[PDB]
This record gives sequence, C-alpha cells and structure tokens, in this order.
Amino acid sequence: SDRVAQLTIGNSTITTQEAANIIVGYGEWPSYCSDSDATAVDKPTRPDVSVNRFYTLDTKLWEKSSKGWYWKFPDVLTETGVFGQNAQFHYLYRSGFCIHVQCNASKFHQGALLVAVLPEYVIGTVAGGTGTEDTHPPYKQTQPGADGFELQHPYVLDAGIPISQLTVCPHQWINLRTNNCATIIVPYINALPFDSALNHCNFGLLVVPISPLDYDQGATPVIPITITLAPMCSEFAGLRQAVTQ
Amino acid sequence: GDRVADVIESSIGDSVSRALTHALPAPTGQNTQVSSHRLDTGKVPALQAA
Repeated sequence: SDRVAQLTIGNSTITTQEAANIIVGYGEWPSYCSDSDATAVDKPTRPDVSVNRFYTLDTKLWEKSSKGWYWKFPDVLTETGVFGQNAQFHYLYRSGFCIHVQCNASKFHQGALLVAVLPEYVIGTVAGGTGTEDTHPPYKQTQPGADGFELQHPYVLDAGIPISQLTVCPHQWINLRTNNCATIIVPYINALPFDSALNHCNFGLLVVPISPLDYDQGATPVIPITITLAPMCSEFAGLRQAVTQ
Repeated sequence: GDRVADVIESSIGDSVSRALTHALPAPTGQNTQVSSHRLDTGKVPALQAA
C-alpha cells in the first residue's frame, strides 16, 4: 500500500509492486510560471499531453565493477518526441520532472544504488593529474545526451565534492532486497523563470552503486538499470526556427 | 410442528436463488470521462489477478 504504485501521465502508465514511496524534491510540486515571476511578454505554448508523458531513454548494465553514471536535464530529452521539437523551436523553456529509475533482480541478489538529483551539476576535470593543467570537460561530457556518461571518480562526483553528502539532495535508494525502483518528482529549479533547454542543464541525475552488486554463479548475471522520465507542466516561449544547439 | 433448534434455524427449502448480479439498461455504448494524470502509491488499476 506504499510498496505498490501506478504513475499515469499523458498516454503512458508505469506500475511497480516494490516501491519505496515517492520523493517530492524540496517539498514542492511542479507548477507553471506565475504572472508576477514571469518577464517575457509573449503568450507561452503549453502542449500538455503530447510532451508531459513518460519517455524511456536508456538502459545501463549494472556490474560488480560499475562506477556509476549521470544524465543531464533537460539535455536527455532535447532530441526526443514532441518535447524535443518544442525545445528546439523555442528559445525559452521550463518544466518539472517525474523521474522513475528501474532495476529488479531476485531475492538472492544484493546491492544498493543511490539515485539522486543534483541541481547545477557542474563537471570538473582532473587538471592533468598534477593539478597544474587547467583542462575543461568537453561538450560530450557536460551534456552526454540520452546515453548519459560514466563517472571517472565517483567518490568526488567528478567535481571535487563528497558523494557521501549527496543525500542532502532529493534522493532514494534502490536496495535490491527492498525495492526495484526509485521515483523522484522535481519542480523547476533555476534563478530565472524560464531558460534555454539547450544551453543550460538545470540538474543532473546520478545513479551510483554504493553497495556493489553481488550474486552466486548461476543466478541471472545481466541486471539492467532503466531510466524513464516525464516532463511536468512544460511551457515554451520565444518561437523561431528549430536549433539543435 | 417443529421444536429442535437446528430444524427451526434451517435453510433447507429456500427456493429463491440469490443472484450476485443484475441487469442494467444499456441502449448505447458507455461514455468516456475526462481523466488526468495520477501519480499515486496504493492505487493500482493496471495490475490484475487473472
């Protein structure tokens, strides 16, 4: 009754029989931009059901040696469905998100994934190892698209900060013996009412194994982790031709 | 005449077949209601037990 759940939005429905409740980031639901917070004067387009629905974008294989991965929002969706088209044709964009990370195993497997949302997730480099080289991460690493990107040094989240404190951000854990999914709802987070879906990633989604996957020889060894997400209250403005970047 | 309790409280002889269902008028196909997104735990329409 807290372990069972159904998420329906648009023409898509998700079910789970081993949930661990739902986290509503920073305690607030996504909402549209008010007339006093807004600044741009054109009437926005709010496509509703054609863009606020669940999109299943990627599947990673969890292995005994996996380090963890991250995806950037709204980057992961800029090239998918009607949402992507709207993000490309418009300068301004804003929306919340319902993130549903899936991973099931068996009552004989074990392991725990930390699933968290970190706003303004700026990536850093190892500065040439010695720290004397002022290198910078390449476009494919800051905005990895739907494939996401694997963490090089998970302990410092590839940004000089402790993953041990990542739980200060909206999160859930997928502890195989307990649940098979994580559900996090995130409201729009920015210091501006609207922004570019292309130039700015509002937050990053991190999926990192803290307690390594394990099982005995003979149990299914392929344990996928799938990422499904839905925009909520999407709004777009500043219409012109489509632009991919 | 009857007297022992089990005979008095007996249901032997009930001729009215209790029906669990009943017919309803249905001259047209059912309508569709507006519905919105539901993001709940506990409520799970999609899951069945055939």
